[PDB]
Parts: sequence; C-alpha cells; structure tokens
Amino acid sequence: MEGLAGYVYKAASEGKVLTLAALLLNRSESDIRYLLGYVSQQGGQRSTPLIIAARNGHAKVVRLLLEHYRVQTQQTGTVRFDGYVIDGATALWCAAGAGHFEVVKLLVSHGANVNHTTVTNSTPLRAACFDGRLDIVKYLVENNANISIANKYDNTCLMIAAYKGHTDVVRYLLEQRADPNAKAHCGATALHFAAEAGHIDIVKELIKWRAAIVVNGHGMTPLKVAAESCKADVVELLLSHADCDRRSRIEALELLGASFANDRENYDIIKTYHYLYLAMLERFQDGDNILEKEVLPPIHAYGNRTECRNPQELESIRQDRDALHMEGLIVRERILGADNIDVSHPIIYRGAVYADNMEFEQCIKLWLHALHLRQKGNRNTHKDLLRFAQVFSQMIHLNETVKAPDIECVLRCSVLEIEQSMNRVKNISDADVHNAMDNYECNLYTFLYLVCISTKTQCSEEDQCKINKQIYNLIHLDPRTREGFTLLHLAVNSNTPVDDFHTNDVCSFPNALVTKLLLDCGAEVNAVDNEGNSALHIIVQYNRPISDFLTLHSIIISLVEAGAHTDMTNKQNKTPLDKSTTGVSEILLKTQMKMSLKCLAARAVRANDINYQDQIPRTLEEFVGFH
Amino acid sequence: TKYTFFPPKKSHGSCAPPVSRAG
Repeated sequence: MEGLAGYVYKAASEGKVLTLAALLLNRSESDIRYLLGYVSQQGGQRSTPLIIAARNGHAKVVRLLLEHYRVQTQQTGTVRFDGYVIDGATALWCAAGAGHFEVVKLLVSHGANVNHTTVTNSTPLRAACFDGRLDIVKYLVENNANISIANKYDNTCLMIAAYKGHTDVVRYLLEQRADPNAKAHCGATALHFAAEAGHIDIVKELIKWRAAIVVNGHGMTPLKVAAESCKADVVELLLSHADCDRRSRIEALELLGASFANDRENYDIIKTYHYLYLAMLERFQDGDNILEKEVLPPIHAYGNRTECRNPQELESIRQDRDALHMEGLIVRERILGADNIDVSHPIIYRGAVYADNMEFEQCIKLWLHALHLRQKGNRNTHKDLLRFAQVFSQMIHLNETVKAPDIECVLRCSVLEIEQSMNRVKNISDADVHNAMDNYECNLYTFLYLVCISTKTQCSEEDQCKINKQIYNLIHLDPRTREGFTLLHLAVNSNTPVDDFHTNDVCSFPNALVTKLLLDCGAEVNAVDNEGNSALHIIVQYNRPISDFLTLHSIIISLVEAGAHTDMTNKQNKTPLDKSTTGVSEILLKTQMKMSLKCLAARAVRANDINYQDQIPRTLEEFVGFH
Repeated sequence: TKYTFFPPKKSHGSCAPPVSRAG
C-alpha cells in the first residue's frame, strides 16, 4: 500500500495524465486520506504530490489531483528550494517562489491561504517577490493579502523586492500605497537594501515616492551604506537628494574612495585617488570655513599614516598604490568606525593581498587589527582564526620567522572566542545547535593549529611564558568536542581533521610537541571521551608506528611521565594493551608499564565481577571503576 | 574556491539584510 502512493509521488514530477487512471479506477476508498494526503519526502522535503508539482511547475498534475476529486493542499513542510531549505513552506508558498503565475492562480481559485506564514513568519507575497514578476504579484495583491505583514527579521515585501532588483515589483508596491518608511529588525529602511545592490532605478522610484533618508540601526545613513558597497550611481543620486548638507557629503565621498580602494568586485586605484581628491577639493572649497579633517591617532596596523589633511599630501601619495591602500583603509576606519560590521572585510582582503605578495608582516598586522575589530563586535570569527593558522603555517613552510607576540595575540583571541563559543553552545538548545557545535569543533582545531605553530616558532622566556599562560588558561576550562574529545585527545588523535590548505605542511596530528606542551601546561592526562578512551587508548590506536616512530615514542613517553594509568579501560571494557592494534606500540607500552599490585587487584576484581558497590573506599571505588 | 588567501566571505553584507530563503 505504501509503494502504491510512493509511485504516485514519484510520478507527480513526471507526466502520467492518462496513465495513472489504472491505479485509481476500481480502487478502494478508505485510503483517500493517505493517497491524496501523502506527505512524503523525496530527499527530505515534507510535501505532497501537489506541492512538488507546484514547486517543479506542474499545473497539469494539480488538475490531475483535482480531476474528479479534491485534495487539501495547505500543509506545512520544510522544502529545499533551489539554493537553500525553508521550513514551514506550503503549496501556495512554493508555487509563488518558483515564479509560476498560472499555478498560483490555480491554487488561489481552488482555495489556498494567501497569508500562510512559514515558521520564519514569511508571507507568500515576499516569497514570490524574491523572484518577483509583475503578473504573478498582480492577483496576489488583489487577493486582499496585506503587504504590510512583517517577517521574522521584519524583511517586508518592499525591502526584499528592492534588494533583489525588481523595479517592476517595487513600482507595483509603492503605487498601491505601501509602507515607505518601514523599519527592519536590523534598522534598515528599504533604501539601504536598495543601495546595497546598486539598483539605480529602484532608488529612483523610492525617492520618487518620498522614501526620505533615515539612519539605520548600525549608525549609517543610506548614502553611507551606498558608499560602503563601492556603488557609485546611487551615491550620486543620493548626493542629489537636495537635503544632504555638506559634512555628510564630504564624508560620503571619502567613504566612496575608501570602498573603491579595497574590494575584489570593484577595485580601482585611480578611482580611489580621484574620489579622495574630489573630497579634498570640495572640502577646502571656500578657504574660510575650511572643513579641517578630524583625524583619529595613527594605528600601527595601517603602517603609520595619518590620513591626509592637505591637498599637497594627497598629491604626494598619488602614484604609490600601497600607500593609497593604507589611506583608503584609514579613511574607511574613521568614517565607518571600529564598531561597524562591514569595516573588517577590506582589512581582511588587504591582508590577503599582502599575503599573496609574500609580505607577511603587514598581513599579520592587518589581520590582527581585523580580528580585534571582529572580536570586539562579538561575531563568528572561526574563519578568521583558521586564516591566521593558514598564514602562520605558510610562514613556517617557507622557513620564515614568525613573531611570537603575534602568536600570543591570536592565541588570546582564540581562547576568548572559544569561551564565547562555549557560552553560545550552552545557550542554544536546538535552533542552530549543530552549527554551534561545528563552530566549536573547528575553533578547537584552529587553536590546536596555532599551538602546533607556536611549538615550531622560536620564542624567548617571556614570550613562551605568555603563550603557556594562554594554553594553561584554555586547559582550565576543559574544552570538549562532540564525541567527548578533550584538548589533549585531539592533539593525540590521528583522526583529528587537518585543513586542506597550507596547514598540511606544518600541523600534522598526532604531534608530539603539542602533547608535550599541553602536558607541561597542566592538561588532565586521565581525561576520557564519550567513547571512554583516554589519551593513551587513542595514541596506541595510531596506525602508523614506523613512519613517525620518533613522534610516537616521544608522545608515549610524555603521556606516561605525565601520570596516566597504563591500565584504565574505556566504555567497552578494553585495556589499551588489548586496543594497541600494533606490535610496535604494544611493545613500547609494555616497556613503559610500571607494575603495581593495585592495578592487578583492581583488574582481578573487575574480571571476577565481584559486587563492589558500597563495600570499598569511594576513591578506590572509582579506581576499580576504570580498572 | 576558498583555498586562496582571498577572504572566504564575499563581502559579508548580510548585516542589514538577513537574506531571505537562506539558512
């Protein structure tokens, strides 16, 4: 009976308009709610045959399902639309999202919820407007469906339609008395989105319908947002707003030059110099009432430049491209502020360019500044820490010296970010717990990469003391991954993931130096994972005893000297000698096994399975617990 | 193509718009 409905679900994507008749003629009746109400998942999309027909663009299958009968179509589900998954979708929502006007009109005429908000409180109108067409939204707004309905993040139809280059859609929206000054949860008011994608006609139509300029939540005017994303025509239009004053105009021009300095999609240096020079000239337009630049004190990351308060000094840095890169970074920092979200991206890109040109020291300085700015904003910076690990590994691989204070700074940042990662993991229950655990695991991996790099970098007594202080601080929180792996277990484990980039040239696990440093920094040597293995079980399960026998011997000596039992069992009640899976490792461990009557007695008790609960001392109770 | 040191983020830019149909 299940296969009969599964074949109909499979044929819903196909065409069997006059073929599926044999399955239903002289069929039963009590299975209607399971055949028509078949809610299956073809790959993980909670849907019906009608829903997948609308999503794929089969109005003929909808008419098939409404040939001589009728099916209820308004159902919740998580449909994986082209690009991404959406939870709480429905038939009308999916028909609108795929740009099928006829299917949408068929669903409306047959009866569908025009306001069927998803789990993310998303209306079908904005779902259509993501790929909006005029003809598909005509009847949708003529079905008395309110366009002023908010969203999970208050992204209304107008905001997304202005962001996605849908001038016809925004025209039909504002011509029907929509909300001009709508406020999103992030604070943007449908002009920042219109100026984010550089749509000149959309901004033209919004200013035509009296959109007006108001600062968003992040302390940026729409003009400054337009100048942030390297767009020019919308900046010219917004400067032609006729109510813009002058201070905002010069700071917008400087920001436009700054954005043109560092962005891959729009990179010009002549445009940067010309925009900054226009800012300088229009700044000193009168002589008296000269708009002297207030300049923040020089920051060591961008060299030691101090902007340019004069036309002569802007002329002096005309031909020097890297000087103009630093100048653009500095004016962007001054205008956008250090608390902006999209101020660290050009710093990261400039550090990347300097890394590609084999100038690592300035790359390290710029990336440290970007990491500090991103950490003060309390954002997901695991990608940045992985980038730090990659650039340090490339510095080591070219036999280039790595400055110890840089490693200390990035280690402090990684420790702090792992602290907030633990806080986020504890706070998040099930919304994005998988994403939080992935970020936590990759952050632990980045910290171990940084530790492995720090082992191979020459440091003084003070520098090594500070690095060991950071390592000691991170040990005393006892970070753990999904399968209970402590920070020692990951450095011990050969199965610890290594980034496919240049970290492969430096950080290879198991690494003896990392384990020696961690044990010398006070790691819990007897710690266990969810599987119950200690560090010793993981290191004896190493499948390569001859290729890096020196590494294996050093790490086994370190773990034994640190005081781990050579006898403790895992959850599967296996002594690591029984889990050595290697003659060489077994011989080494049996050489390092210190004989003791205590372990022999405890193992005898465990083997005979004598009832020891509430008979022996509690510490010895635990002792026989793991022996 | 994240392998090059060029930033994995496109331009970020998802600060003010939470991208619809993306999660």
